[PDB]
Amino acid sequence: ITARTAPAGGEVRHLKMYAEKLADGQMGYGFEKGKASVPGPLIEVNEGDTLHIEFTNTMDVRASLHVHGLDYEISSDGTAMNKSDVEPGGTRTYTWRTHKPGRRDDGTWRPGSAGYWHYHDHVVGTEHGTGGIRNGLYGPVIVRRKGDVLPDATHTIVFNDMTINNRKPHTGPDFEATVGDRVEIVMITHGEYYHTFHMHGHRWADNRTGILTGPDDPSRVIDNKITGPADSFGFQIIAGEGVGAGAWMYHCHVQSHSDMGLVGLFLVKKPDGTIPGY
Amino acid sequence: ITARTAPAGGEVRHLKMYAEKLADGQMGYGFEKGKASVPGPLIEVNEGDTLHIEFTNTMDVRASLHVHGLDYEISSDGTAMNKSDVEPGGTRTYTWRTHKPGRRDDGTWRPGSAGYWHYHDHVVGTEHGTGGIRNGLYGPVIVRRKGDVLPDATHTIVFNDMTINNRKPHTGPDFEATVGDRVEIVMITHGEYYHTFHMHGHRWADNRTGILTGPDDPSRVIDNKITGPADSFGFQIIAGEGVGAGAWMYHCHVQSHSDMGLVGLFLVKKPDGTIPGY
Amino acid sequence: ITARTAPAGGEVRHLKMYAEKLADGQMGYGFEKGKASVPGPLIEVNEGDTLHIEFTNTMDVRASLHVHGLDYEISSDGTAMNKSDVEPGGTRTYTWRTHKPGRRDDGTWRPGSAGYWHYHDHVVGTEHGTGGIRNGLYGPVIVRRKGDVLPDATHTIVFNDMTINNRKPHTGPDFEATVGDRVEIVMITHGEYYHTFHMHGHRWADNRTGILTGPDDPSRVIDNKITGPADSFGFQIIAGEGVGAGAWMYHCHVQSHSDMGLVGLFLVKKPDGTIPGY
Ligand SMILES: [Cu+2]
Ligand SMILES: [Cu+2]
Ligand SMILES: [Cu+2]
Ligand SMILES: [Cu+2]
Ligand SMILES: [Cu+2]
Ligand SMILES: [Cu+2]
Ligand SMILES: [Cu+2]
Ligand SMILES: [Cu+2]
Ligand SMILES: [Cu+2]
Ligand SMILES: [Cu+2]
Ligand SMILES: [Cu+2]
Ligand SMILES: [Cu+2]
Ligand SMILES: [O-]
Ligand SMILES: [O-]
Ligand SMILES: [O-]
Repeated sequence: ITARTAPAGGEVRHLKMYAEKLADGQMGYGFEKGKASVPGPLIEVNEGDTLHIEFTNTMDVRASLHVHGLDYEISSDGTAMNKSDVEPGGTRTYTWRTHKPGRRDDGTWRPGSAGYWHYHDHVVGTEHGTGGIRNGLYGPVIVRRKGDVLPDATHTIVFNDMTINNRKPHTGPDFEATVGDRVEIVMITHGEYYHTFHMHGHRWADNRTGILTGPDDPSRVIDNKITGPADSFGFQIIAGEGVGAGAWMYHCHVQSHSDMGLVGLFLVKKPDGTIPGY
Repeated sequence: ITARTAPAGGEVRHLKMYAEKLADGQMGYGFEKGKASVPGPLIEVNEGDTLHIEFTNTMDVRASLHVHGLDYEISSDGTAMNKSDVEPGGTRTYTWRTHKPGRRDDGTWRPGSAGYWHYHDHVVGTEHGTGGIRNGLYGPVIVRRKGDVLPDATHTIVFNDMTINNRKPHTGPDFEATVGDRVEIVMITHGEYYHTFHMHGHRWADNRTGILTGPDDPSRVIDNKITGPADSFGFQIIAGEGVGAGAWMYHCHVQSHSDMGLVGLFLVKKPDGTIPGY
Repeated sequence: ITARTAPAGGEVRHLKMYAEKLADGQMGYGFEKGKASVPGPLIEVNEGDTLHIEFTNTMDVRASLHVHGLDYEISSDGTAMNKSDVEPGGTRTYTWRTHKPGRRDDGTWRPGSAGYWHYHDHVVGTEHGTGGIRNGLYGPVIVRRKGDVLPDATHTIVFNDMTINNRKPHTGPDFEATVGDRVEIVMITHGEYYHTFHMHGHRWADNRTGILTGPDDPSRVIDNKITGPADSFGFQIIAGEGVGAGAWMYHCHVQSHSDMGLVGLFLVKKPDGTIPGY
């Protein structure tokens, strides 16, 4: 492999995070006060890393941080039941741990933490974060395994109820790339409804990484994946591989969803920066 | 492997089953008159076993037994069309067969019967058992392959429309375990609606067993799975592995579903029987 | 393997297709004027083949051809945005390409085009073909990999909203086979709703081909699969394997869907042409 690959993990990382009410009434996570985003900032670690997150809730209501897939003690559950939420103006240190796969004492295989995961609130609105998730308190988490292929760029697409990344319908978001770029997509679904994520002119493997192991990987190759609330998957593609440059549509394939504007553009540019037709 | 493993099948097993109307208007299967349950009793066999079920319908309406995955002749279809239902007060002997995987005469690979399956009624209410399934006429079936890891306990979680195991919302059910227990979950969905099964602090493999074959198994590791009517899957987890004891929530992640009480507790106790915080 | 297997691809194939308004108001694809069908004709190629489709839109509204999975340039996108639709009475030549899997220059594995895909309209009614898909402008595409097992017959089952193959509910369609036949099913879903495809007495692998690679294939074996709009999968079964002849039901397992008539019959006949009971 002549491409960049993820190293071995084991580092102890520290992070500061805030929950902010936005001017339009939404709620977002951020690494800096005044720089929150919906979806929240991407967190990327390696198998074996430990992450300490000093989380500060700047809003006037209780908020929390809850993560999927990664190892965390009950004190970092992010739920009101386990007293793991954060009071208004408060600060709490969450700890997320990751581990590598390996054989157990009984001989069974313990799975690793690697995967395309996500984090979100769990106490805003209801005891399951229905209000916080609706307001935009969600973000992606990537846990890499040693040797995983590293992309050129990563984009996060969240189907939150009837929006993409809490945006107004018919407003994208759109992304750009050049023919040959290794583009990574993190695909998260939240809210009430099922969806189907579809991409024109591109396909991926329905497995952990979206890439086939090799000639023996039996995982199916798809361009349409059904998703429900709290589903998260990801993949890597070569922009324009075997199809060339163009304005390549991605959208939900539930007919009324795409009709109502749950559509975006994957703009794959020629080496001279042009998109065929435009 | 120093853990208990499933032996080779081939035994001819006999079983007696009843369909009972319950005092509250529900309908349940049972191995003994007056001891019906919703969900019905678990049936567990090994690949190659044959199961003869003497089924007695004690109710005042026609009922039947229909199974997924296992081998059965058209006489054991459990449908009115094939005259395989049971009249009120009647008794009928169903036969379920299982087989091991192997190579066919043409060289192709024939799949085995192993998996996490389920049984349910097919004639109460409608010709597809809509009334019987709603009333609680469903239960799990496990078919083990030789060498499959055996658990310490098995729990069945059924998303039947807007209930868990036909229970009133906000009433669980809850389960208990100790840190280190090998807990098996059988997850069945019935009715009208899609769902997403989610577990806090625990994850499994999205394959036949929920366990990874080894370092080569490309199956994805998840903690959130979308399900539809008649879907059935299962997995095994080590209670508290890498996360410790605590009141670990399992729930549907469709936001209104968890808000309306489709939540339960996986109580993982410390060696001294305590749950952190309680 | 003593069964028929797919050869190596690489041929350049030519095809003529029409879009026709039908007398009942539906819309169908066809290889001949006056011989359109819903679902449209099956297109079957091998990995490496190139397909040139001379498509003629005979209807009074704009129509197009859009394919999943296969390689196509932006000029064959089939969308109004990319000026790839066809005017009333017009003719346009689409090009679909396929490729074999292989190792990239960076050492990564490029997936092949093989799979169970489908084609449909993208501009009738809305800019996503909501009207054309509803009217019946959809059909299956099979891309075979060298060595793939060839079936005795292929049947296409499309869950288009609340219909099977745009048929009136309670009208099938039904299929026939003989015990031992190698039957292939192409299963496509379109429209607004999720479904679950279920088959009595038969099961398949949830992978690319529906067949297990061998003793090492970890893919799950199922008889119930959830599907959403634009999902496409397929499989092969031996008719009556381990279960014998009979009228074997296939249906959606969403309870109201089967109750409303989204049911069909897989009639597996004895060597003398009889179905047990009839
Ligand atoms: Cu939760
Ligand atoms: Cu959608
Ligand atoms: Cu498409
Ligand atoms: Cu969650
Ligand atoms: Cu049925
Ligand atoms: Cu639910
Ligand atoms: Cu969670
Ligand atoms: Cu069923
Ligand atoms: Cu499209
Ligand atoms: Cu359906
Ligand atoms: Cu069935
Ligand atoms: Cu499409
Ligand atoms: O959650
Ligand atoms: O069924
Ligand atoms: O599409």
